[PDB]
Amino acid sequence: GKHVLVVYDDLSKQAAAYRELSLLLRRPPGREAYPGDIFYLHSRLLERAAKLSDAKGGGSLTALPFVETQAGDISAYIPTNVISITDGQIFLQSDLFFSGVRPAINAGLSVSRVGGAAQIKAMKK
Amino acid sequence: ASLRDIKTRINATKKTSQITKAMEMVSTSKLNRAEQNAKSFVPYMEKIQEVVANVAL
Amino acid sequence: LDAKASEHAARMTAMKNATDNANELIRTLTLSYNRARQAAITQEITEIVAGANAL
Repeated sequence: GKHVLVVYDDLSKQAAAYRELSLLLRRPPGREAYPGDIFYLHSRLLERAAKLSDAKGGGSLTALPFVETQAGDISAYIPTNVISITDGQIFLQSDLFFSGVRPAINAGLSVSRVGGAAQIKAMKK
Repeated sequence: ASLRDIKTRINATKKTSQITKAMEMVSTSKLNRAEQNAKSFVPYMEKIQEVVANVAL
Repeated sequence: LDAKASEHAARMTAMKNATDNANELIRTLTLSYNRARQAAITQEITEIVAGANAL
């Protein structure tokens, strides 16, 4: 019945370690040498965060996975895989970071499908 | 630089180029409209010019 | 009236040469993008070939 918040600091490093293990076990490689179940791994991990019904106790678990990109490329394999799973994404940019705009949330690109319901009435107004 | 950054730079420069071309067209129209007044005004200036050159001295 | 028409001519030529400069930069940048992408294409081909060979 409690409420829990979980932060995963680098799913990209997790995926790199899993790719290392798969290559050492000589499983067939996909794109960027990643194995075929790399999306299955992360989906199985992330889907365990949930909001339980009042019959089950009313507890909840919320997750904040992290992904580190290179040169701002958000079309890469792991970034796309994680983007397609989560309810919403928050984009941070060094362009905004060094122009004085920190925290560097790019509100134009960031999305949240659970918006409105996750806000009090005054905040919505 | 990354392809993502190159795409943004190219798109922004397209948009600026479109703005500049549109404003070039608007300036051209205003120039073609102003030339008519510029050529029309001459008779009135020349009348006063000849009359004053004759009488004022 | 002469000054107004001069303003029109000046702005027209400024917009014209600005458009010319912008299109030159676009030519350069787009061609740069196109030289860059072939490296990614050959890299992914190399990766596929190596993955097929190593097995």
